[PDB]
Amino acid sequence: MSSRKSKSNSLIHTECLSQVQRILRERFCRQSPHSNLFGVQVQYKHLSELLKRTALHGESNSVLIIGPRGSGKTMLINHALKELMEIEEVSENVLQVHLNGLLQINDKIALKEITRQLNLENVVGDKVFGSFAENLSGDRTSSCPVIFILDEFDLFAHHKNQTLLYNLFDISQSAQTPIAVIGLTCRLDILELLEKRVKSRFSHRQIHLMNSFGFPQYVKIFKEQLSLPAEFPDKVFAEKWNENVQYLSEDRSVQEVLQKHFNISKNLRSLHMLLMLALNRVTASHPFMTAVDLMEASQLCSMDSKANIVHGLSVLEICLIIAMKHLNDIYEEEPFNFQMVYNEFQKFVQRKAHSVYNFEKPVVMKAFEHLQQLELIKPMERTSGNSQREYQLMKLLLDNTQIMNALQKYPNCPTDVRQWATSSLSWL
Amino acid sequence: MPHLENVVLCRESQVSILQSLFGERHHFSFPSIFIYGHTASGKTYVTQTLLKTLELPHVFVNCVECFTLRLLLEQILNKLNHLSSSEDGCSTEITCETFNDFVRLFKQVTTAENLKDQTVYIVLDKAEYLRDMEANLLPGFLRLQELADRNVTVLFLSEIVWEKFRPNTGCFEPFVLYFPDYSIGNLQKILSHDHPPEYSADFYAAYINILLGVFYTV
Repeated sequence: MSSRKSKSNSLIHTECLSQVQRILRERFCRQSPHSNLFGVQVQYKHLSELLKRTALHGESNSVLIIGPRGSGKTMLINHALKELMEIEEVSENVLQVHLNGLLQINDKIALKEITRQLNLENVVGDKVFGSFAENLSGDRTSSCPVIFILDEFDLFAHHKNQTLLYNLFDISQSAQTPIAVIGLTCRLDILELLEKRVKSRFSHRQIHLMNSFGFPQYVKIFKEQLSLPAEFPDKVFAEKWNENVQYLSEDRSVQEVLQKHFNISKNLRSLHMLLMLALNRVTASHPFMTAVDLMEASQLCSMDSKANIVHGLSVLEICLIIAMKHLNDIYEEEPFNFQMVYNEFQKFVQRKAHSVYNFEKPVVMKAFEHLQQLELIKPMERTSGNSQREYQLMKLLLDNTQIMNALQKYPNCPTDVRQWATSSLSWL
Repeated sequence: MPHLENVVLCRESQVSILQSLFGERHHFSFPSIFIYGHTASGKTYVTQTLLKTLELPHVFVNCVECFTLRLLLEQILNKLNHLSSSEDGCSTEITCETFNDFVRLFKQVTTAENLKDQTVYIVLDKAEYLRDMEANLLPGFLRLQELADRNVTVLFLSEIVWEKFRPNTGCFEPFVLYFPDYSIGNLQKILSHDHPPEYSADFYAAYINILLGVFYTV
């Protein structure tokens, strides 16, 4: 009696990792209640005192939340709305309209899609095309007040005098039921982005939800995302999970990766890719973690994407990008067409023995056209329609630094070609 | 197997990457996966074979065939109702043009037991002509996981690099995957695998090596 529990334990190890992938991936993009606050305890009390003034009473407030995107700004507004769910004597009388400014681009469409969330006078069908005129606005009604939620104040911010935001600012200042409005935006200053008729009619209340961490308190964020709650069927495997992270948190190679991404982008979204890529490597043969599965996942997402595209080329297009590099040193910032590159093509054929390396003529335009579909050249501002294979006045989209460092790593480099690229053309 | 690995013998480090992101049916992933390659044919031929092997719900649409946003969102639903349930939906068409109604009608289709807790793949062929239209359809697929709230993974098979379609107000930063280039030691073996039955293996592979050294520079 021994060949039963050992074989059954292997099946649990293959199924326990499946329950973690459906939580970590549903935590970065999708907002999960397991994620608590991150140094925003003082801002949590400010938004809590404003929401109770509308649900419990009838005082509507409109604030502006400025931060990153859907991974950082959605950690406080949605948490305050879910706090209203515990008290069932108000959650059943207050609905919620999920709006998004990224979808709406004009103003006529917004007057019809608003009825798709309330559904108090129509059906699956939408009523007459009439633009809404009476939007229902003694301060005590039984029509279930609904709070609207906006997002992305950038698309409709530059429409036509913003005729949509002025309606929401008048319902709370009307005479029937006050309706609040809480939105999300990434751009900092938003107040001055409106006209004077809307600027003088605002609450002028905004909070800058910007993280201000460093290095000691930054490690706690890396360990909090990997701290799964008490949901595993076996509590023995849950103790070794949190303990293994502590052994890797203090390491000469793990701490170097954390500080490299923190200086580039300290946003929480930039760290989401550093936690899910390492989970993909953990399959059915990785019982624990180490400092090897986390270093290879950070290099593939940080290599020079503008220097590795030249390795899968031949010699024709490789000699072309070096030809315009030599012309940039003698022509100090000025456009030039393609026919000038053909003048030096028949110049390198000299000082060489008679062999089979010489080409013809139509291969030159075919080798240069391959760079057109790669977007390596950019016109000054206009692409002539009647331009042929002589008038292009194109330039370059690279630099004089990565072109020289991409020569020793290129596979199979000829000896009579590399010397021509390093020199400044001193021979004929 | 006959067209997944025999076409390119240099994908040993990429099979374990795509299969790790798939997992099971109830497993999720990023709402957008940008994968750019070369020649616009190497990454396309491997996609038609890997998806037809594991038998997964997936479609194929193109942005070059249609120059309007009304026809792009229509062809996606035309290839979805045929595999949305176990039977056909009596061959019914969809009349829509509003971009806001696209996320509303897509949730009603993904309600059956076939697309309830399963991963849906959206392969966007030739994803380098989206900047000609409007600058609002780019972040629509990056935040589709939050709006639609469905297991939808949008794939990209474009020639342009990722750092060229950056909008004015920014968008979501996904995972940029780069397939390895055609190695010199592996390109010789893939060009000799499709040998005709009139010859053999060693006798046919000798006629390829004599042409590779003269056509590698051109």
